[PDB]
Amino acid sequence: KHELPPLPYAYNALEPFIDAKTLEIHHTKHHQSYVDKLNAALEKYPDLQDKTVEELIKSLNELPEEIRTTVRNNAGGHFSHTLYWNIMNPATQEYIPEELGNALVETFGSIIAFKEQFSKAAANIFGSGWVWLAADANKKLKIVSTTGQDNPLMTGDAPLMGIDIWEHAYYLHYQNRRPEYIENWWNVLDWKAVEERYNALG
Amino acid sequence: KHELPPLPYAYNALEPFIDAKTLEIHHTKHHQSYVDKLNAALEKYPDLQDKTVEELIKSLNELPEEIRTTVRNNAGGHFSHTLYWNIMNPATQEYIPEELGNALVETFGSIIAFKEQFSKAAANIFGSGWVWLAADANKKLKIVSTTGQDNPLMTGDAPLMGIDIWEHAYYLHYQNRRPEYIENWWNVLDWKAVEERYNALG
Ligand SMILES: [Mn+2]
Ligand SMILES: [Mn+2]
Repeated sequence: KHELPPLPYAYNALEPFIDAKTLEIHHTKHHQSYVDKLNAALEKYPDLQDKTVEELIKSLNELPEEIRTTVRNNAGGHFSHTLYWNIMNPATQEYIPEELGNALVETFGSIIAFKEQFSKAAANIFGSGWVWLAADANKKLKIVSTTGQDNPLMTGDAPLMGIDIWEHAYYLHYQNRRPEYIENWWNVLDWKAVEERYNALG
Repeated sequence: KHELPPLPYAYNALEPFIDAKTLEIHHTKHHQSYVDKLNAALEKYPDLQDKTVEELIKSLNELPEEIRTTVRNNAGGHFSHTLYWNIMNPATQEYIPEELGNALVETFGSIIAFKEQFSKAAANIFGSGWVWLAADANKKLKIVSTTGQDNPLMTGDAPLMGIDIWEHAYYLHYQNRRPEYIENWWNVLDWKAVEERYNALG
């Protein structure tokens, strides 16, 4: 009963920053698999089908042991990819909303300093994982590195943006040149969507 | 002082099972990086510069905390890739030497049962990792799954063979179709090399 949403844009809409073939496989193979695996697990325990993926992630320890790992990885995967697609947009004029821009400046010193810290954390991921910008219960911002499809919901924070550092996110166009992928990704980040998330925390 | 070993074969020698471009990048970029990073980690510790990769892995808990993780990952990476190249060869008629064949049959029931259990473990890796055939001190065999560049040396076992399940190992030719890469990899496995290692355990 969870469904894979259509992308908010065509599979070739993030060219040349992300290649169409990748965006299509990433969505229709990798993300689809997380949804299908999550659904298979939840079909065994159908009262969980009524939970949001966020509720599942935040209550892993309460789920049946049989499916706990499958749910961590696949709800985590579903959540994380959903956010990734929704914070990207066909390459658009740089405009960082005031509230978010000011908070980044206050926290990291400048926008450039934030981008540098974030880029460096992403370049330093070992194996498969993610780098996030997250806000804690009091809206303080941090950069978080995670493994697998783990995400900041698990540590009680609100993810605002994340970059996928799994090799499938970049290998077809960039191969081992992960820094090139990271640098290019900034061109499709939708600051307005990141701002919407931050703003909602009120 | 740690050096990248040459491949025992041409970059196109495992075609069509492993693509030349992959073998070239996998070796000259990924494996090279593990060597360069291990060397960089050891630069400040001339006493450690004399240790084998194997000695480093077997002693990680005794290494300086400053470098421990980097040594685990990069010594592990150097060890793991060295073994991977050396247990592959241009595809030839499958001949499994008697001693190893017999041990596989005694342990798993049949060669095909072993190949099934091994392939299943490889298909089930979440994120970046390896699957190994390993022997204990008594030449008892087991299949081991690891994360990152971890390897059976770390649990006091002798790795005989391992398949790289990091996405960089297969994404250019197979993309998300990891099972296709796994199935194909059997065609380039050098059972003579695996048997050499097993035989050495005496
Ligand atoms: Mn992904
Ligand atoms: Mn590798």
